[PDB]
Amino acid sequence: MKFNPFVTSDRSKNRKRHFNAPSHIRRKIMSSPLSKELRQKYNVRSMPIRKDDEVQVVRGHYKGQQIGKVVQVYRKKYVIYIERVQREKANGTTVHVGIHPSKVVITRLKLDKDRKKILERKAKSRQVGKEKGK
Amino acid sequence: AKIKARDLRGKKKEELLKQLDDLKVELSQLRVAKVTGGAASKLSKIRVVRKSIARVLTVINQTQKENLRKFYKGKKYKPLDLRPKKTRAMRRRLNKHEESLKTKKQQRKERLYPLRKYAVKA
Amino acid sequence: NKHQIKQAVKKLYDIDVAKVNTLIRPDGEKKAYVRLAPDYDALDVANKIGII
Amino acid sequence: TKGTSSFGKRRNKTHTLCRRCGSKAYHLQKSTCGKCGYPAKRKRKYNWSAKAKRRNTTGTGRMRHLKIVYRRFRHGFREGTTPKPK
Amino acid sequence: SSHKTFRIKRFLAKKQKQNRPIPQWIRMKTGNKIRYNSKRRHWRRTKLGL
RNA sequence: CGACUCUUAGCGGUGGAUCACUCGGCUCGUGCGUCGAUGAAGAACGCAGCUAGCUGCGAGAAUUAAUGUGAAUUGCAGGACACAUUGAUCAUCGACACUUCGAACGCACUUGCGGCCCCGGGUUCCUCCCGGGGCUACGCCUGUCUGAGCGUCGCU
RNA sequence: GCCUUGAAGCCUAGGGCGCGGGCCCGGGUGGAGCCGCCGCAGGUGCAGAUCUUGGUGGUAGUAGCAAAUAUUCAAACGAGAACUUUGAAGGCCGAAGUGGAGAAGGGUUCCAUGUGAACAGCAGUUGAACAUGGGUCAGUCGGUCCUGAGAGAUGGGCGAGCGCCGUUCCGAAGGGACGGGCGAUGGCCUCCGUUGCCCUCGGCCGAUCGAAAGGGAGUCGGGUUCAGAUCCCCGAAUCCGG
RNA sequence: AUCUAAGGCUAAAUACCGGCACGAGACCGAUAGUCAACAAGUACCGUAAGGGAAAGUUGAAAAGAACUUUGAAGAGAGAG
RNA sequence: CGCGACCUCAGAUCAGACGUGGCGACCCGCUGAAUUUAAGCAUAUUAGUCAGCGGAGGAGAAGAAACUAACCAGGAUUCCCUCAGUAACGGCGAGUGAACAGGGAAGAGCCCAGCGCCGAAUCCCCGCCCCGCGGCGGGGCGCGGGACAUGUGGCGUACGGA
Ligand SMILES: [Mg+2]
Ligand SMILES: [Mg+2]
Ligand SMILES: [Mg+2]
Ligand SMILES: [Mg+2]
Ligand SMILES: [Mg+2]
Ligand SMILES: [Mg+2]
Ligand SMILES: [Mg+2]
Ligand SMILES: [Mg+2]
Ligand SMILES: [Mg+2]
Ligand SMILES: [Mg+2]
Ligand SMILES: [Mg+2]
Ligand SMILES: [Mg+2]
Ligand SMILES: [Mg+2]
Ligand SMILES: [Mg+2]
Ligand SMILES: [Mg+2]
Ligand SMILES: [Mg+2]
Ligand SMILES: [Mg+2]
Ligand SMILES: [Mg+2]
Ligand SMILES: [Mg+2]
Ligand SMILES: [Mg+2]
Ligand SMILES: [Mg+2]
Ligand SMILES: [Mg+2]
Ligand SMILES: [Mg+2]
Ligand SMILES: [Mg+2]
Ligand SMILES: [Mg+2]
Ligand SMILES: [Mg+2]
Ligand SMILES: [Mg+2]
Ligand SMILES: [Mg+2]
Ligand SMILES: [Mg+2]
Ligand SMILES: [Mg+2]
Ligand SMILES: [Mg+2]
Ligand SMILES: [Mg+2]
Ligand SMILES: [Mg+2]
Ligand SMILES: [Mg+2]
Ligand SMILES: [Zn+2]
Repeated sequence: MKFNPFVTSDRSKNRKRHFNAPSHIRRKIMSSPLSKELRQKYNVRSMPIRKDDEVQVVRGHYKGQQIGKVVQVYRKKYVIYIERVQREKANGTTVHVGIHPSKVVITRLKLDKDRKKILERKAKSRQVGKEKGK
Repeated sequence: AKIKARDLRGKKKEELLKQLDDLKVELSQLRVAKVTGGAASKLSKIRVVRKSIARVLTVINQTQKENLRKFYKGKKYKPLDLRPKKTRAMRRRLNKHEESLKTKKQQRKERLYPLRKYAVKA
Repeated sequence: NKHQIKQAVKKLYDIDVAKVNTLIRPDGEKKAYVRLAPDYDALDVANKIGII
Repeated sequence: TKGTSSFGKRRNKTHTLCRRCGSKAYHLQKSTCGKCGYPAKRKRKYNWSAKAKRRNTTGTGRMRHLKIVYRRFRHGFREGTTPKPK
Repeated sequence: SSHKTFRIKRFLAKKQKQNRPIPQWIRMKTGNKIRYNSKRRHWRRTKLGL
């Protein structure tokens, strides 16, 4: 249950903030989980997604274990574009198909300076969380 | 192609003005191309050049202002573009020293008869 | 006005000028017709500007 | 003769655009607006029309100076400084 | 009226530019509802405020 | 057998009711309680590669710098961005800049007329012409400067 | 408790109940929520109110498309011609015109190319419609200047007060200038203006506004555009100021 | 019996249909509720003061009907 | 026949400050009605109310008795409950209409002038040195200007007191 009186718990206000958020927030909302292996090694559960991450699809028509990469992150509509998932149009031209990132599993990352930094803060937060709860 | 203010802070008046001119020249040229028919590549630069100019002109006025206020510092009278800028009302108040002035009679009373710390039932 | 205009072209395109005439279009944009001294040719100068 | 034909002599304008108000009321012979009272310093504003007030108020156009005053109060009208460099 | 003034001439000019049709690339954006202008004006009908 | 008129049902039309949804209102309460001559409120005109409106902004004009974040914006284009020179886009907001009217302030509302000092062509002040910059409102307070009076006296 | 193995709502020559208010089943459509019991509460049940808002009928393929003498033959473009265009013939306006130019007002309606949805109360290959582009050039043409009937600030007066009266009326009302003297002034301080005075003459008599037909110096001919000319080009002049 | 005018200053307990931020509801649910759920004090009427609207919903995703054929085209039969 | 003065009085693009206008829900001061009720109407009521003109703050105003009372007496102002639909007003008709005392929220008191003493013992502006500078202050030296005796500062205001 909730106890704090300075935030909302109201249907209309959640939706309004969601459908009118700026981009530096849509990044977090457009987060996606990891696989079991990566969780174990890094001791983390979720990262925001990027443009050369390797991913699977879990739910829908295009689920299966075929693995692909990310191509384009159309935040304005809360979707992403994978390389092989695509359909033919009337003319005989292939085009991509958007899918929400909650429905995908990341298998390989795209690391760099900032993204290593980000993982470490998540690790230490959970670490003291376990050691102090326990 | 790139212009960064971080590079330009240390340079001088005249070099910046020379660099300023080359930009405006390039701007007049591109507008000619725009009208006679031009090309996509040369139209997607008109935005770039406009912003580059604003950088330069911005740097000039920042350092220019910041030598003047250093010059007038420590003086009774100074221009109005350098005085503090708040509400009119806040400019028609008392100076934080004129607030804490008291007559001798008020002072003397406070010395002899102040509030003393106490308690009861004990 | 006409004096400003005259000096500007002399300072830009490195040229000399007899006279000018002005009007204001219905779009609100002002326009000039500038005649050069006979020493100078306009087809010449127009290509330096890069215009035909 | 007081109808259709008397509406053919209309070629002589009475009102014209104000210089403070934007609207079209500046009486030429008499030199007053009729919605702003221009040549007077004080604005025509009567309290027997709520609607007539709420079309021109402090909250109607741009507010290109108050908009920042509200942003500056929220921190204490600070000035003369910068955040930490990098 | 052939003896205009400068204020009048700016005023008309804006209204003239402000009476053109709509671009077609606007019809394809995400959250577009706009089908046509419906703020246009035709000299022989719907005179001006002036 | 025919047309035509009437009744009922099935199907197709016209027109937009009911039903289900909702980035809107109304009502109550909590906290704070801030405009401007250092030029407000409001008005006008303008600014996008492709742009009319709404929105945002002011000739540095769909935004500059500076911090926080950390790989996009997107209807089409074209290019940039190397994210271990560092730094795309977003948000914030402490520096800089902020057209014409308007209490509106050189005199007047046609954008018409001027006056003073300074720089640069006008030559090398010497005066006419051009550009450019700074001043040029009403009332009022303290003090300075020059002044008026068969006002009250003193003095030679 | 019911439910994507199908909720609400809607239709129904179907089966049935209750004196009635009303309800339960069956079939079709449709696509996401809904009901029964005990208590609570209310913006709670329509045939009307020359009711309010929206929509649809008979009337009715009706009344009508009649003020101002008038059309015809052929050819061309074109899917396509009573109405466009070219030619020819017959006719009207009849110089106080159905002609050629302008003020007030309108404001891109102007000019070319293309189109034939809509509009042009029939039609249209046309359009003052729709779309895309282009177009207004001045020392001498007008404004700007002057004042007119008149409007309107200052001083003054009055008024609870925003303010009102009034325009020479209860005002130290012009910074107006000038010949002379005085020291200075930068230019070769010659000649000057000058910031400064001592002198020196000073009336005016009321700020300001007010007419694109009143008053107000001076430009004419020829040629040139899809569209502009006393403005552009050619050629001959002239006013003002220094 | 009770006060000492014709001079002056002062916080707290109180008010708040405009403003800046926040939360909540036995409320209305597109002819209702703000006139204004949408480019609304907009379009538009008026010489001016002023008056002042109508207008919500494709679908999970445009995958928004390629190609054939009749017709001047609009509209159609097929296919998807 | 120039200077000191004020009866006094004007001027300056003189040096340095200031005021004007806008919003206006709550606040302060003036001005100020008619529908309507009375089953008619003229006093009354509607109403010190709408409209109107001014002036502000984050609250404003009021405010530390020229009081209430008649008690074995309380003791600034402001809000709440109650006193009270009362005492009183009134074509005594329709209609209007408070205060004290009691119980609570909160709670804080103080300056001048005039009498009277102190070598005006007092204030502003320019100049120079040093700290501090973005709510322009402090300390020191100028036979540097000025306001003030037609009255500046210290002691002291009825709590009765000094
Ligand atoms: Mg004292
Ligand atoms: Mg001209
Ligand atoms: Mg008409
Ligand atoms: Mg519907
Ligand atoms: Mg659904
Ligand atoms: Mg209800
Ligand atoms: Mg009812
Ligand atoms: Mg009915
Ligand atoms: Mg009935
Ligand atoms: Mg007939
Ligand atoms: Mg006829
Ligand atoms: Mg003609
Ligand atoms: Mg004619
Ligand atoms: Mg005309
Ligand atoms: Mg027709
Ligand atoms: Mg035509
Ligand atoms: Mg005049
Ligand atoms: Mg004339
Ligand atoms: Mg008192
Ligand atoms: Mg007080
Ligand atoms: Mg609706
Ligand atoms: Mg509905
Ligand atoms: Mg509505
Ligand atoms: Mg005021
Ligand atoms: Mg009566
Ligand atoms: Mg009656
Ligand atoms: Mg009566
Ligand atoms: Mg009364
Ligand atoms: Mg009132
Ligand atoms: Mg007070
Ligand atoms: Mg009782
Ligand atoms: Mg009463
Ligand atoms: Mg009491
Ligand atoms: Mg208590
Ligand atoms: Zn006006």
